Amino acid sequence: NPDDYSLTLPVILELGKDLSKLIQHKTKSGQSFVDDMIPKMRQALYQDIGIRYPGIHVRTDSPSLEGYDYMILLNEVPYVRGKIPPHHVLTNEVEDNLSRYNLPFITYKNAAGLPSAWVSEDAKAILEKAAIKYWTPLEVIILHLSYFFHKSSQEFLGIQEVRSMIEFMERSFPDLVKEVTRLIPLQKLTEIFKRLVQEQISIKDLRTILESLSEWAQTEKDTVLLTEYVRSSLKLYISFKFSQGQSAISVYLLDPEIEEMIRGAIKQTSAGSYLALDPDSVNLILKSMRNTITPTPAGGQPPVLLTAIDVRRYVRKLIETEFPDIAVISYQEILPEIRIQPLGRIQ
Amino acid sequence: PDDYSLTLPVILELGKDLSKLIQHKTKSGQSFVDDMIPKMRQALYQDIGIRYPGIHVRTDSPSLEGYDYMILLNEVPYVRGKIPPHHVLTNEVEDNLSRYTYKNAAGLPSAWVSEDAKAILEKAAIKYWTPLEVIILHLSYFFHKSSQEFLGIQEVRSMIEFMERSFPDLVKEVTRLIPLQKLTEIFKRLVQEQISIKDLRTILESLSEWAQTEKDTVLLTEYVRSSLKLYISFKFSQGQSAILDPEIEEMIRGAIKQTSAGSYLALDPDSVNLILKSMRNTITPTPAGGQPPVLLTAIDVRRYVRKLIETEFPDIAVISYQEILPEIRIQ
Amino acid sequence: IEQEKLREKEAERDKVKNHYMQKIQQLRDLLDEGTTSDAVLQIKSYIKVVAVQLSEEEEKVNKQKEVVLAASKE
Repeated sequence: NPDDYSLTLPVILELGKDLSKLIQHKTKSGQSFVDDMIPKMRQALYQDIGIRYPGIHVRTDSPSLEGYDYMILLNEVPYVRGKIPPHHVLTNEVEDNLSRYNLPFITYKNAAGLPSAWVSEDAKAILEKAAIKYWTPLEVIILHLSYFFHKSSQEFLGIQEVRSMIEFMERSFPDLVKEVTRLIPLQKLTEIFKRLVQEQISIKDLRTILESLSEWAQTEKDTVLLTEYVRSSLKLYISFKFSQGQSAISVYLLDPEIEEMIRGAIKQTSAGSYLALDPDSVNLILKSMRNTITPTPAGGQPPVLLTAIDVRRYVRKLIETEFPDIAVISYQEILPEIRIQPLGRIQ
Repeated sequence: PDDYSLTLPVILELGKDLSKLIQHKTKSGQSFVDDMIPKMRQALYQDIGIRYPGIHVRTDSPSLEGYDYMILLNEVPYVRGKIPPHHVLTNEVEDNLSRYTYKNAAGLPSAWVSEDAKAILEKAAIKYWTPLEVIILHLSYFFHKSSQEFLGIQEVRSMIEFMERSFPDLVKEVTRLIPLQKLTEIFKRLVQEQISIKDLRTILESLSEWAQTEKDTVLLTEYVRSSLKLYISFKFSQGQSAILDPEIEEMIRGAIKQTSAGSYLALDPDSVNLILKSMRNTITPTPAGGQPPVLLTAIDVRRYVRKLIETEFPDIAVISYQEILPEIRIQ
Repeated sequence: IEQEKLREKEAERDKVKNHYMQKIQQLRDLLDEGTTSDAVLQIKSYIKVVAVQLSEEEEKVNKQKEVVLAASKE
C-alpha cells in the first residue's frame, strides 16, 4: 500500500546495462548470480564471521552508470562505485608471472583488499593450464561485496540481530543465556559484539564467548575490558587466524619506549580512557610504521602487530584510520605454546 | 531460509585412505564409527565425570594426505596428525630393533613397526594398537588435555537435573547455598587436576556440609578434595601404601595477599628457578605410558604449587596432607 | 648516625634497582630471542610483582631523605 510506512532497504546493487544482461546467463559452472552466488557468499561470510548479513536487492539498467560499471548502496545511500575493464578478468598474479606467459596485465586496484591484475578474458584456459585461478567479473562483484561486508560489520550488528541470535541460542543453552543476561544488559552485549567484530574477530563460536562472559562479568561491567577478556579467551581462534597453520607466528613488535609513552594515554578524569597523547606522535610513530610494513599480496591477509597487553586496543584505534588492514593483538591473545618470531623493531 | 548454525564441537578430518579404512570392520569385527567411538566416550565418562558430545566425521579432506588426520575444537583445528602407512605403534625397548621412530603426541609411543608382524607380537606377549586405536588414544589425550572447554554451565545443568531425579532435596539444599555458576567453577577447579567428578554424591554431601559456613569457591574446592580422600588415594598409591623441603614451605608464607576478591602469588621471582632447578634433578622418569610421581605439599598452599609447576610438567599431581586416606603411609 | 642510615637504605634500594633493570634486560633479550608467550607472560607478571618492591624501597628512601634533611636542619 502506497499509504503506509516502508522499511529501509539495506544493500542495493545497481548495474548498468551490459552487466545487467551479463547476469542473465549461466556461468561455466552453470550458476546464477542472483540464485546461487549471492547466497553462497552469505553462507561463506557466516562461516567466516559470526554475522547474519541481509539479502541483496539488485536493480538493473541504472541511468547513472555505464554498462560495465556498478554501485553498492548502504541503507539506500550509495557507498562506493566500481568499474570493470571490458572483457578482462581479475586474478592476482605477480608482475613476474604476468610477464612469464606473455599475457596482458592492466593495473587497476579497485578496492584495497582485492587483486590489481586484469587479463583479457579469452585467456581463461591458459590460466587453468598454468593453475592460476581467475575470477569472472561477476565473481569480482562477489569479491568486492565480500570486502564490503568484512569492512562494514559495524552497520549490520545492531540490537535486534543480537536478540535473534541469542534467541536461537536459548533453544540449546537456556540457563547459560539466562546467566549472561543477568550479567550483561542486551545493549551492552551488542556493544561487546560490535567491539569484537571491529577487529574481524568472528563470533561464530557463540558458546565460548558466552562462557567467557559468564566468567568475567561476575566482577567487571565495563564493556571494553570484557571484550578484552573475550579476546584473551579466544586464544585458539586468534592463533589459527593469524599464525596460518605454522609451528610459529611471524609478527611485528613495538618499542618499549612507545609502550611506556602510551601509558600517557590515561584519562581517569573522564569516565572512559579517551586519548591523552602528544599530537605530533600520530606522525612520529606512523612514519616508522610506513617504512616497516611488508606489503602482503592482495588475496591473503596483512602482517600482525604484537603489543603489550593493556595497550592493544589503543594501538588499533589509532592505526585503523590509514591502515584498516592491520590486526593488532597482544601477548595474552596467543597460545603460550607458540614460538613468536621477532621481526619488527618499530621505534 | 538462512538461519543460524550451532558451533560444531569436535570435527575429525580424514585423508582418503583413512576414509576408505573406516568403511570396513576391524579385527574383532566391530566398527570404528558405531562401536569404538561410543566405547571411547563411555570409558572417558567412567574415568572422569564428563559428558562429551558426539563426534562429527568428515571424510576425504582436501587438505590432508591419505594417512593424515586433523582434530577441530569448535570448528577450529587443534592439532594435525600423521600415520605412517601400514605400521602399528608398539612401545619397544630400542635394543629389540636389533634383536628381532615417530613420537606423535607427547603421550603417545614413538615406535611404528610394519603391520605384517602380528603373530610375532601375539606370541611374544607384546601389546599392539591398530592405527584406529592410535586415533582413539590421541583423542583420549585430547579430551584429557582439553577438558576445560567441555565442562560448561549448560552441561553442569544437565547433570544436576539428572541428579534431581534421584537426590532432589540434596540438590535443592546445595543450590540454596551455591549458585550454578560457582558450582560449575568448582567442577572446573576439580577437573583441572584430572580429579573425576563421576561420584557426584560425595561432592554434594561435602558441599551441603561446608557451604553453610564458607562462601569462597576455592576453599570449597579444597574441602571437596579433602572429602575425596578415598578416590585420590586409590588413584595415586595404585592400591599400595608407599610406592619437598621445609624452606620452600616457610617462604610460601610470603604469598599472603588477599586485599582483592582473590589471592596473589607475592614472591621473589627467582624462586621459579629455585624449585625448577632442583625439580628436574629429582624427578624419576616413570615408564612411558605409566603415572608420574606425586607431590606432597602443605594444606593451604596446594593450589599455588599446582598452578606453579603445571607449566613444564603438566602431568604431575599436586596434593596436600588432608587429601589422602589418614591410614596410608630437595628444594 | 642518620647518614649511615641513609647509606643503608640507598644500598637496599640500589640492589632492588639493579635486580629490576636485570629483569627488564632479560625481558628485552627474550623478546629478541624469540621465546614463547609463556615466558613473556610470566616475566611480565614477575615485573608487576617487583614493581611493588621497588616502590616500597623508593618510599623508604624518601622517608630516610626526610629524616636526613631534618637532621641537617638541626
